[PDB]
Amino acid sequence: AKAKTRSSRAGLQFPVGRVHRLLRKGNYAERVGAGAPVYLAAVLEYLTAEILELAGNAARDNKKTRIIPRHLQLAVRNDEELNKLLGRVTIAQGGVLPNIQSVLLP
Amino acid sequence: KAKTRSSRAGLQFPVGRVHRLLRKGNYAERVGAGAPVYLAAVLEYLTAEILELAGNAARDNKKTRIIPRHLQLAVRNDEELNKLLGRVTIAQGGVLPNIQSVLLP
Amino acid sequence: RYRPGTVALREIRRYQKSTELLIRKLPFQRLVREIAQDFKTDLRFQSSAVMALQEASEAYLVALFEDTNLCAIHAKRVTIMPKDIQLARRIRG
Amino acid sequence: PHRYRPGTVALREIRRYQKSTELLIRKLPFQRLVREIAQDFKTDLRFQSSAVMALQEASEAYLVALFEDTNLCAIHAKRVTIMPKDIQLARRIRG
Amino acid sequence: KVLRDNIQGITKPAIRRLARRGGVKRISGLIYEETRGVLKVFLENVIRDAVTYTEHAKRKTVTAMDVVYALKRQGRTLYGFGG
Amino acid sequence: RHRKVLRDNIQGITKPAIRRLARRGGVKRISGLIYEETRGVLKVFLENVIRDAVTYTEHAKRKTVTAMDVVYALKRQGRTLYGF
Amino acid sequence: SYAIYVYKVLKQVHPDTGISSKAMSIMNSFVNDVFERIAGEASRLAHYNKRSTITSREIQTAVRLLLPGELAKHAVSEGTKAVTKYTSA
Amino acid sequence: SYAIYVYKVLKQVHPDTGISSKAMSIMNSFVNDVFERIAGEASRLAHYNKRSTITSREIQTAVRLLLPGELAKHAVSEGTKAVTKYTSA
DNA sequence: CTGGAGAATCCCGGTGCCGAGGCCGCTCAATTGGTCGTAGACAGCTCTAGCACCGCTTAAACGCACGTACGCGCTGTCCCCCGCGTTTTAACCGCCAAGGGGATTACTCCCTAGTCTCCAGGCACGTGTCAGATATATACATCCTGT
DNA sequence: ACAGGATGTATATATCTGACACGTGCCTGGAGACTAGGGAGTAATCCCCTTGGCGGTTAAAACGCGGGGGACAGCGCGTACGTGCGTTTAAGCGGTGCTAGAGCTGTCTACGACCAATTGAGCGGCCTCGGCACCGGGATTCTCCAG
Repeated sequence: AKAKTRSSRAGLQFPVGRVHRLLRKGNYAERVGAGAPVYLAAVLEYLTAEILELAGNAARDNKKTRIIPRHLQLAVRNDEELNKLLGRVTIAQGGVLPNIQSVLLP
Repeated sequence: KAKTRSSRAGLQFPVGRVHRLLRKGNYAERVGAGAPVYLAAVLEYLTAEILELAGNAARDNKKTRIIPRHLQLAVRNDEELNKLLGRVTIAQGGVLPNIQSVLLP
Repeated sequence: RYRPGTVALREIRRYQKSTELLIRKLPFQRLVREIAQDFKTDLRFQSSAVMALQEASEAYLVALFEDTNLCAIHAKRVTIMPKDIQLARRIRG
Repeated sequence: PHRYRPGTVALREIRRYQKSTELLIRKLPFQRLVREIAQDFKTDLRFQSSAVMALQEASEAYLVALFEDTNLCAIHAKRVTIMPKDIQLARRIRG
Repeated sequence: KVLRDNIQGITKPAIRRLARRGGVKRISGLIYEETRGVLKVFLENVIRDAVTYTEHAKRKTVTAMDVVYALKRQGRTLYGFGG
Repeated sequence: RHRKVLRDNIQGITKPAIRRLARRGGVKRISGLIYEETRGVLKVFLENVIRDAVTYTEHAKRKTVTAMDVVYALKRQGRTLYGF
Repeated sequence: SYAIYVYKVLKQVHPDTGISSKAMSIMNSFVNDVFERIAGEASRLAHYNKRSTITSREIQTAVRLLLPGELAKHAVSEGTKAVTKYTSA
Repeated sequence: SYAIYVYKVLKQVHPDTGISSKAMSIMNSFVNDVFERIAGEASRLAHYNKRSTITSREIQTAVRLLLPGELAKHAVSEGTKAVTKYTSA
């Protein structure tokens, strides 16, 4: 019989299988509820889509088509909720947002 | 006649309890045999470290019964353990008598 | 009767020397229930839960103001300001 | 001679080096510092250059962020030249 | 019953005494309101998270252990109420 | 005979390099004690993290520290880095 | 890695845009890191309330604990909608 | 709680000394807390090193990560003796 | 404090490379379809403790009156680091060259989960007693007020 | 600044209570011993890339020659918070009243682990070219010595 991918059931491209597998192999609980991989992968994909869209736009802001770490930095750190989510991680080859205090400006 | 794994290893702390939490704590597929013994040894050693200093704290306040205050003093007075456990909060413990030098007259 | 400054230093000594909670249980409990109102109907509370909230609350203030005090004393003053608390909020996140 | 004004070279490096992202410590001496300190732990250790490049990335980035908080402390202390004790405060609060 | 003015339950004398336990020497008038605002938001975060735990557990009663778990969520473990 | 026999490599982190790093960090004016103090603090931090990395290495019984070792070491103090 | 998936979503959002290798590695580390975080919080959620299965309940509660505001709410909207679709599909 | 074990060890360190229940609870969360730190880090140690077994080697590494210096060395001492007597019993 | 002159980078125009993106085999990770034991929602009922109620004192919070004591700006001092080019080396860059040791397969041990049983250590839970709460009066420590 | 009075706080002493310590009833969590399956170390191999060597150019460090600028102290003004005691409130004290709902026990259903078999999407390597580094030069941008 023919089969359609479980990711396609939600109309998603991210791997329900890989995320599900890593959850099972990650030693978190005895059993994994059916809504955990689809729901979790959906939320992670959603947040991922936000970051990717912002990085794409920011990369286009220099008339360049290839996304570089610098725009990952600029894109992520200007969103308060993601910046709060990602406050202790540093992006390699990205640098830091321009932030010069008012008293430091000429 | 059976005998506890702690006493057979010459320990006071329950090898069975720590081993049980490790088995049912979802940390690894399998846990080595020396892991509970070693961990219980670490716990008993740390417990001796805190109970000695705490005992001294009880001695300074002329008491024989430990209260939370002695634990707060016991942990926060051992620089390595204090630094290691600086972000821990003890209910009814207070803080160390510690006044910054400039605040003193 | 004491001149300005003595009683504050005494409070430093006694309350850093003692360990009891300084907030009245019932008003604090009402604050917990009132803020709690907005999420689920027919919520019930343990008194000891309110006690743990008072413990955490007061100790968190004490330690946070110690760090705040380190910032103020670091900034060569003897009176803490909101800005120090703001710095604490940023550094802690 | 031609001379830039005091403070300009700083900000020019601020905007430039915020636009760029390359490592500023000398590669080989820093890598040999890593190897040298590492000598005392295991015999015949060899180090990947690019792994040390990643080490410099996290190290320099770490210093960068730590200096940012130090700078906010100095400005918070109403000054513009950071001093060692400000970093010491930062390390104390961090742990 | 509608509860009101519970922001005054964290009284100013309590704030002063805690500040003495916290080592504060001089206390501005802006400190008290700054304390109610910042402390209020913080406590809203911790208690809010505890309520989220309660809503998950399908329970109507918040236990002390729930508060302990809430504190651990923010890396601020409290000793002396179980666990 | 250009051997590099273990001496003063902490001085490789130089004054204008510290100044330029600080410029990328946004620092505007720099005292003289900051340079050597920075060398010392950086040394301490790297000793701690890299020391833990070496502990991973000796459990792996290897002589080459890989990038993942650095990743796990930085995570152990909660300073995960993206891109390795 | 997550490479081709970043490629799929990337072409769904910006069909003419590419991405550097290092940025792809960063995204790979990001997904794995945040993944371990969220799964860890779901595990301790299972610990707290004595559950041994991480279901939609745990994931939803984990998101609501970890994600602030609009991201969390709409994440529940998209996720919940998707699960409904999964009950359909 | 660890009432009887902190009691037995406490009687080994100070036979004429008692303890209040609340402080014993502090010890219960204290031991369980440090315990959770050690078990979690040991889990990361085994998995990150592509191992599915946490032994005293992994625990040893964990002790070296969490306990600073001489405290860790005396942990090696106590673990060494303890494991020794156990392997002879 | 605005401004023309000069330098750096961007931008506009011109050149080529290689890594990025597209192609091409190659598995293996994701899917279905079952089966088996069990996690947990639910049904029914309860009894700890949660809600809800009563009344005076004063603990505790609050208000009024008073004095003192705090941040912070300005001006000034000075020292020390910024700014820049030049000299210099081995960093950098380009290239030649070995084999350490990382990574793999190939074997096999040996290591730990898992179960059932068993029972005494340990749990819950009562009860007396002495540590401590309380009482009460006081020397000592500390601030202050005059000296 | 100098010291004793005066009050707080710890201290001396003495008594009374309840929480702490200890006892009993009871069981269940930990240990033995054995099975059973399978994780990880070990041996020896192959070969990537680090190391080890040379060599050219110069990036970049170190040094020398100005001089601007920022931490820091004093000082003086002015403002505002603590202390005190008395008032006022409602929590505290303590005492009341009955069962909600939290916790338990008994249902019954449903699901995820797992295995085996399937298979097409994804993986690694291998091309192929135009985005972008490079290049050079003008426009823009950014900075700087002068009215």
